[PDB]
Amino acid sequence: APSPIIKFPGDVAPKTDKELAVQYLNTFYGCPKESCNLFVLKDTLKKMQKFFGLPQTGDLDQNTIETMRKPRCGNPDVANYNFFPRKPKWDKNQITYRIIGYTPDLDPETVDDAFARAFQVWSDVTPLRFSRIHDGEADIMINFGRWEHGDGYPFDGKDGLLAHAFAPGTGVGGDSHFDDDELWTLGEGQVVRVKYGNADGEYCKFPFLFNGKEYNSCTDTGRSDGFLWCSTTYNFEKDGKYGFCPHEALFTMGGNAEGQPCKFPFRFQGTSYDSCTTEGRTDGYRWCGTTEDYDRDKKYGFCPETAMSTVGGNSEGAPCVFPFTFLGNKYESCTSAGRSDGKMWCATTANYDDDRKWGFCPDQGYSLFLVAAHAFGHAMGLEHSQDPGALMAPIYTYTKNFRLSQDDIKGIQELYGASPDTPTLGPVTPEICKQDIVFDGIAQIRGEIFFFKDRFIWRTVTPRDKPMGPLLVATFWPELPEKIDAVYEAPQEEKAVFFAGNEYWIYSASTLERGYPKPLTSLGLPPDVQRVDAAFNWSKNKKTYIFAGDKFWRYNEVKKKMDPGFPKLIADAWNAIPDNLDAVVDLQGGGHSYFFKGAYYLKLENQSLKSVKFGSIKSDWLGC
Amino acid sequence: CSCSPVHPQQAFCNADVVIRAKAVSEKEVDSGNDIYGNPIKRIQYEIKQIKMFKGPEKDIEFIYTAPSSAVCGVSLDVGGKKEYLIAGKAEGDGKMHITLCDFIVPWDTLSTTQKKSLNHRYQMGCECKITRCPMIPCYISSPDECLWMDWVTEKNINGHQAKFFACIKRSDGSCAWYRGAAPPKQEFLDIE
Ligand SMILES: [Ca+2]
Ligand SMILES: [Zn+2]
Ligand SMILES: [Zn+2]
Repeated sequence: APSPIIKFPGDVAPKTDKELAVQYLNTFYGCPKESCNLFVLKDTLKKMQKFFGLPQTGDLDQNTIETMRKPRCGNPDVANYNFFPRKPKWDKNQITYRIIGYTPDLDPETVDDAFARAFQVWSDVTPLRFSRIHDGEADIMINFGRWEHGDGYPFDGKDGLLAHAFAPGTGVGGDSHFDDDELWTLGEGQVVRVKYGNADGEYCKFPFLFNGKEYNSCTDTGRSDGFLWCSTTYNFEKDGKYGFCPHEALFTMGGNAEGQPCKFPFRFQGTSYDSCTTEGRTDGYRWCGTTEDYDRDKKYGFCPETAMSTVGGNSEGAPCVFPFTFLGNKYESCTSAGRSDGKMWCATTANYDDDRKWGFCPDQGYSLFLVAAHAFGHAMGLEHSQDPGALMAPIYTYTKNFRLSQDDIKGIQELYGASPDTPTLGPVTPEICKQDIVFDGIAQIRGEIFFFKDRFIWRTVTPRDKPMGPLLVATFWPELPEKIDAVYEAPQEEKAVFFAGNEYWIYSASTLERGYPKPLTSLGLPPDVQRVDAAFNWSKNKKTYIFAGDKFWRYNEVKKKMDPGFPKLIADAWNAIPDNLDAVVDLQGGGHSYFFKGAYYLKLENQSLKSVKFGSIKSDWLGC
Repeated sequence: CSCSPVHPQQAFCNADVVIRAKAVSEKEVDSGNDIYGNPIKRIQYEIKQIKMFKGPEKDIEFIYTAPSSAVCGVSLDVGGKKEYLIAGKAEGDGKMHITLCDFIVPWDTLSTTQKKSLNHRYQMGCECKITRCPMIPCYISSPDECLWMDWVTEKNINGHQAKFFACIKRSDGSCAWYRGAAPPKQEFLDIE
C-alpha cells in the first residue's frame, strides 16, 4: 500500500514526479538550471504535448509524465540548430562510415550487420550509398559510450535516452553515438552467439526448455565447472543442440591464448586492466591479458561478447538468487519492490538487506537495428517526426517487420534522390474521425476498447467521447502483421486471440505461445481459412462466433472439440445481422453484442436474439 | 399524390387484396361529375389476374385509377404484357383502385425473396409494426417493434431491408426480422 521507496546502490534515483519533468524538458526543450520559467511564463510543457498527440492540459502530471518516461532518441525535437550545420544534407552521394566502438551484448559480426542493415533502410529509397572504411576519418563515426562520452551531451544510465547523432557536417557531423549502458539486442531480449558444442555458430534460443523450467539467459545449471551453456532451440530434450556462452572470465577468442580466460588484473604498460580494453586497438575490439603481465609474457585473446544473467545494478551480471529477502519479505521472482519506475530487479544473494547485491532482470532490450535506423536518418540530415508510425519518431517502438514510413521516404527523398538505374511506400497514418474509416477490428481486449487498422490501434476504456492514439499495434504485439482482421480475448482464460490472413495468433501475458501462429485449419474452420471477417464471445452463452462470409461459425472456448456440421448460414439464429460484418463486440454487463459493418453499428440483445438501436459508428464509439 | 413510405410487408398487411394483373385493353376512363359540376375522370384497365394474394374472392376484372398522375397516376402499359401485383383498395366485383401511392411494381423488379413472401412470410408479421428510422441515431422500445432504416442505408423505398427483409412475430408476442425459409429457433446451441 504505502509503497516504500528505496535507493539502490549504484543507481541515483531521486526524481520525484515533476522533479524529472524539469530535467526532462530542457534536454529536448531547452530550459536549464532554473525550474522552467512557466511560472510567470507559460511555455515549455505545452509544445511537449503538441508533440505526441495533443492532450494539452498544461503540465498534465497525471498522463504526460508517462511519456517522458518512455525510451526515446537522445535528440531534441525543437531547434534543429543543435550543432550540425544549418543545411542538413550531404553534399555527396557516396558516403563512408566507420565502426569505432562496439558493445558486449552482441558479437561484432551481429553489430557489423545490424548497422549495415540500418543504412540499407535509407539506401533502398535513395541514390545514397554507404561503404564502410576501417581507417582514418569517415563521414560517420559509429560508437558506444556512457554518460560523458566526449561530445558534451551526456547519456543517462540504463533506459532513457537511447542514442544520438549529429546532422551532416565536418568531423562530428553525422557521427552516431549509442548508449552503452543499455542492453543492446536484435529487439526481443538478450542475444548470445554460442561458442562450442554441437551448434557453434547459432544464437542462443531464449527461452528454452530444460529439466522442466524455461531459461531466458545462459546458465550453468547442469554443469559443475561453472561454465555457461544455452540450448540452441526451444526443446533441448528433443533437439539436443547447445553451445557455450562467451565470457572473458570463462574463455576467449583467437589471439595466442588458446582459449584461456582473461587474468585480472593484467598489466599493460603501467596500467592494470580489470576487464578487457581496446587500449592499443582501432578495430574497436576488446582484448586482454591471459597472464598477469601482458608485456612480459605477451599472451592474449579477444573478448567478442559477454553473456549475462543480470543487467545493470551492482552484481556484474551475477544470476538472480531465489528466494531472496528484501525489506523483510522473501521474493521467489523478480520484483519491482523498492522501485518507483517499474523496472524489475532481483537479488544476487539470498538476502538484499544484508548484502545489497542486486541487478536488473534483463527485459527485452533495444534493437540496434532499429535504433541505428532512426539515428542514421538524423545523420543523413533528417529531423524528429511527429508521426507515430514514423521511424524518425523520437519514442522507441519495437516492430518485428519494420518498414520505413512514407513520412520517412518523404523526408529523406526530399533531400536526396529516390532510385537510380513510379513506386511509393503506400499507406499513411489514419486520422481519428477526419476521414471515413472501416476499422480492421474492434475488440474488448482487457479493460480498454481497442480500435484497429493497418499498423495502428486507438483505444479507450469507457469514454465514447474520444479514444486515444494513434499507437503502433506492435507496441503490445510485434509478431502481428500490418493488417489484422478479426480479434478477441477468451474471458475464460484471458488470452488475446488475433486473426489475420491464413493464420492466427494467440497472445497471453504479452507473449505468443509456442506453436502459434497456426493456420485456421487446426483452429476449427474448413480450408476456407483464406481470411476472416469478425469474431467474439457471447455475453451469456460464453462461446466464440467466427463470422466469415454469408455464413457464421462456432468454437468451443470451453473445450477443444467442435460443433456438429457448421458452417450453417445465418439462416438460423442470427437475424438483422448483415452479410460479413466488419466486427462484433460484447461489453461489461448489458447483454448487448454490437455488430459492426459499413459506417454504422447494430445493437444486438443477447437476452433476446432480436435487435435494437441502429447508430453511427463515428458518432457513438470512437468519440467525434 | 404525396405517398408516405412503407415496407413491402405492410403492403400485404394494410392492403385488402394483392394479385398480379395486367392491362389487355384499358377501360377508357369514362364519365362522371362533382362539385364544380364537370364530369369525374377515372382511368380504367381491363385486366387478367394470374393469381390472388390475400383479399376477397370476387376476382378483379378491371383496374381503376384517379384521373391525373398529379393526384395519383398509376399509368401502366397495355399490350406489352408486364405483370403488376399492385394491391389497391378492393371494391365489389373485380373493382380495385390503384393510387400511385400504392405498393405497385412491375413483376420483374421484385427479388427471389420478395415474391416468395407472398404466400406465408409477410403474412406472419402483420400482428407486428415496422418502425422507420428517422436519423442515426435511432431506437426501438416495444418488444414487437422492428427497426427499419433504409433512409439510412438506401434513401429510397427499395433497399436491403425491403428487398430481403420481413419482420415476423416471436412466440412470446414480440417481433423480429428474417432472411430464408427456416423459422424454428432462438440461438444456436449444443447439449452440454
Ligand atoms: Ca540510456
Ligand atoms: Zn532522434
Ligand atoms: Zn554522443
